[PDB]
Amino acid sequence: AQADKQDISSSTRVEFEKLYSDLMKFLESSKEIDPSQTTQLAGMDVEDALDKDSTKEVASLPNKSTISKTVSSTIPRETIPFLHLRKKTPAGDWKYDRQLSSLFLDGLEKAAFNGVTFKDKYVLITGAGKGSIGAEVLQGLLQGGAKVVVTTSRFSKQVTDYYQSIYAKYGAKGSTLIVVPFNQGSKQDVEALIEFIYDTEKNGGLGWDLDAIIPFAAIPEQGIELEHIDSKSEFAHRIMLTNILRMMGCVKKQKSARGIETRPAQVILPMSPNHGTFGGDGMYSESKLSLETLFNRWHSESWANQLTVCGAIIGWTRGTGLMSANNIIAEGIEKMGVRTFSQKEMAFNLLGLLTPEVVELCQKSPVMADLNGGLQFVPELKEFTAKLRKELVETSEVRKAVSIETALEHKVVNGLERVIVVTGFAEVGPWGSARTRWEMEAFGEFSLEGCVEMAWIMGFISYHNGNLKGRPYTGWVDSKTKEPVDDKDVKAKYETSILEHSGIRLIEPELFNGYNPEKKEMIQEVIVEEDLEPFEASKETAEQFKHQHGDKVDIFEIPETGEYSVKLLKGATLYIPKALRFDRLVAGQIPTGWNAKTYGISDDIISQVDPITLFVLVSVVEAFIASGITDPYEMYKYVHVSEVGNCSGSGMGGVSALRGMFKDRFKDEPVQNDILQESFINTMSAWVNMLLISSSGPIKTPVGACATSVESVDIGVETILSGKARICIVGGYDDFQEEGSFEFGNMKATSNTLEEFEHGRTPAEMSRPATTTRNGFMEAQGAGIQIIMQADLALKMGVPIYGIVAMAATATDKIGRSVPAPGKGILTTAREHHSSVKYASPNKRDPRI
Amino acid sequence: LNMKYRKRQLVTREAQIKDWVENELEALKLEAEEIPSEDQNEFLLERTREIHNEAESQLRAAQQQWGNDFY
Repeated sequence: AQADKQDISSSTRVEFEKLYSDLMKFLESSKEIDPSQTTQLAGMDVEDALDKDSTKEVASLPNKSTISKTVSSTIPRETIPFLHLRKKTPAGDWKYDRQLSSLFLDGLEKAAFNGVTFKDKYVLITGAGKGSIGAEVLQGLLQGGAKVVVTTSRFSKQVTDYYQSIYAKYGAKGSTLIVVPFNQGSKQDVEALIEFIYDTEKNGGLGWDLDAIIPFAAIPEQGIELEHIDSKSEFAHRIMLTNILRMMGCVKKQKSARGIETRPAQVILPMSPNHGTFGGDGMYSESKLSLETLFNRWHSESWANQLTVCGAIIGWTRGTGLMSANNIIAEGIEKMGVRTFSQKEMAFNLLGLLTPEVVELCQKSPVMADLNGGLQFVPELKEFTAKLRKELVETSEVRKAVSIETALEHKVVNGLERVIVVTGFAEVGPWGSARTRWEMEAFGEFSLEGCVEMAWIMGFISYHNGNLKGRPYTGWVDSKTKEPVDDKDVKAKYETSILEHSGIRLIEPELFNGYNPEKKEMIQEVIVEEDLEPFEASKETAEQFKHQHGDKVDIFEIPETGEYSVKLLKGATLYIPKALRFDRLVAGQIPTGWNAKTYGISDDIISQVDPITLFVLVSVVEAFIASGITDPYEMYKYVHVSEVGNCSGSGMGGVSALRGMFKDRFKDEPVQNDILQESFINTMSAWVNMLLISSSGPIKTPVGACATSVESVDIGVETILSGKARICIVGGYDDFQEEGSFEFGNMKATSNTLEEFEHGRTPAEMSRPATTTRNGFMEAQGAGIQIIMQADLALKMGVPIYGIVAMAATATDKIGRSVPAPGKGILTTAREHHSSVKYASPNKRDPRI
Repeated sequence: LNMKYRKRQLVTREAQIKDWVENELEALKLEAEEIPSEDQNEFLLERTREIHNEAESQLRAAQQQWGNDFY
């Protein structure tokens, strides 16, 4: 609806787009159309206080890429085309047989305007991603509709998201995207690689046919003349030619195993016209010349109906991240002998070398093609290449030399009432306050005023450094790292990279070393007994001997009276100790945290209440400043009978010392007797009652576990739907314990590493919903609280307010033979019940809704 | 009915409960004095400030439904 000015124009383009969508709806598999205003080269020798500029002009006579064919068409001087398609000259080399070359020109002319699809081409890539050519070769093949799979030399989180952007950015209607790490060298692996890409789905997967191939190489190998045939450059000389030669044969050997041999496969080969031509190259040149044996080899060696060779001479392209010497001149080359192509989108032409009307011609014959933009028409490339820079590097320098001596010369001479709202909310999750993670759901960055909140927690800063008495004189900043690095540690420009990742990469896995209380998880203390017959006579301290005597009866271990001492010891064949055993646990390391929990909180309550109860205790104050209402005594100035109050705290665990009561008691570790009050599930709210705001009104406390803390809202909102109570407070926390895991995953739910390691290492990931790699969700320690008010006292002297209450659970109405069974219609189908007796017209009980 | 209706909120109740505010004023207006004039304001401040509660009880009771319990 038109109230926003943009919205009308938005609506204008919408129907414009919608029609463009509707017209092309269910059409072909889109384009290859890289409609970006292609530039050229922009070198600019700055006169004054700067040197060489960079690049990216705008290119005169271009704009649309339609022109970019035509510009690349009629090349300069004695030329056929800038990029040509030659032929093996029936006696000689690669003469520009313009006959067949016309079609490639035409196919390029067929591009831009007409969309260029590539649906169902079955392609595979060796070369890199973000660095160079293949990403362009990737991208158009996505919008070509092609079924594509890709390798990578590296393997990281940094590359995994990288392609994950692109399939969400360029993957068309029918394209398929799957990645895999792959070392090009160490040639044994490609047999497993060629396995997996022709394997049936009852094997590793990907039942494809692989009908095009691009093997783009690596390893720059710079600055080496002839007499050095040295190390891994030699190994690099293998991986430019040997393995890729050993690649394409077993493709056919896999293909002719099935015998689908009247459907061939493309191979496009990166050729180089400049061999014996550049400088400190080493093995790179004559390795590139090795590819040309295939032209004779494609005839007369029985694989021609399977492999479709069409090489690519391409070179001298900017867009330098790697492999591109001279990110500098690009312009005198297009001036002295004006010949073209110092650009970045040569691969656009290479996409045209994977289309029909061409590959069918490649089914006829291999295609040598001088795609290189007339660069061979330069006599003496290399020294003239040096000659351009050596003039340019001095003139930049000598002007940069002019101003400094000018500056050297210059410097010297001078001197209602039942609908209820939420009012203060606060959770302590894995990260910091709820205000911290609300940025962390928004961004990855921590918003420096918010980032120091992450440093106020975890004990990282040392705020309240004395308003007086800083570093030797006065002056003060909220300090950090108690007394090495107290130097002024500011909430402005500082705290970046000095409180970062070491301060950030502690809250995600390895779960700790030594927190709960130790819980190594690399070794789990699992214990076995034994009953051999050595006999020892150790030493004791008295009154242990009687429970020694009571446990194993007098036919074993007659103790003795150990005269002038306490007693004496072991007798017979002992039937004990349950010593220990080094055992390995697989499942672990989902959560972590906070590394410090003592805010301004009263000590010696942390001797007693301890384990999980700190987290709720800080939380409710954290919700009260989220309410903006400290001093909870000052609620009763809205004078009541004070009969309203307490929360409905919940959680399955909290065991945390019951393991002390069960494992450590009966193994005698000194734990307080008063732990039985702290065993139960409501005693959290009791210190929310007693050593906090202290009305003795309503308390409910359900369990709701494995999906908990939503339920206490509903029973809490029932209490204010009832007149039995006004203002209330919610349930909350889960918690994590060492007996929790392993007895987690034995029920086979939560997660399991190693198959989380071994699939994609990525320990910060750990959560893959709905892109079909789920392993359960996760587990966290967690603590969370929301408070709610009567909407009227919430109005009258405003708390303030957040939002709107929504739902109502708990009518299960189901039985089976399973626990747990997920939420099917067992829940939330009585929600939106809506029995549908015959209405055909709209307008507590309500059989309609 | 699920649209934010308010019409039947205003028509049946919010007129009928507004019918006997003046007619509930009339319900006192048969006992106008009748031996008040010594107990007039006790006859005023007891009945009038308790029939306001009945209207107020009927106010939220009508507004039980029509939105707060529309379903």
